[PDB]
Amino acid sequence: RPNHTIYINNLNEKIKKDELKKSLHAIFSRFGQILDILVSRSLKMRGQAFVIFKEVSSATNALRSMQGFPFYDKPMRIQYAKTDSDI
RNA sequence: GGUCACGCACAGGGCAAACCAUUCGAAAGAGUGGGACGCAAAGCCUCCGGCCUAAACCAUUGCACUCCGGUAGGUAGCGGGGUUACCGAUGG
Ligand SMILES: [Mg+2]
Repeated sequence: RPNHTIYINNLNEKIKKDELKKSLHAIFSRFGQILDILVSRSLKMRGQAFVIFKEVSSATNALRSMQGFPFYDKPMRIQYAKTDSDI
């Protein structure tokens, strides 16, 4: 079930792609080193985020420690990634 | 000569990329002035495709690692297509 990547859900879609990544990096980096943050604003990708960690353990902490956390007046919905491409 | 093509020139020369200044714009970008990388339609039109922007509105709770909702705006110097047009290689 666990994964290097965490699937953040229910995000404010009004945030600019640049700020969104930036803020997510500014909030999740305290859990572990981040490879890259995948954010896209297409109809299929809106309000969603993929945060890829070096270590699954750091992804595990980030999920458990910050599930529900209000972010741009909206509660984050963190769950594990189903499948993970890249490293 | 007219027309339909064509560009190896000729003559008048035309336009003006990047960058800078300034204006408008949420932005992409455009206007104007300076400036020239190039352009035989780099004149003009967003009909078809591509690409860029996403402030408002509409819709979307969506598992990606080609890239993508509508609506709107932009690019005609991204192609196609439409339309107009100067010169005329003893030119075809
Ligand atoms: Mg011609």
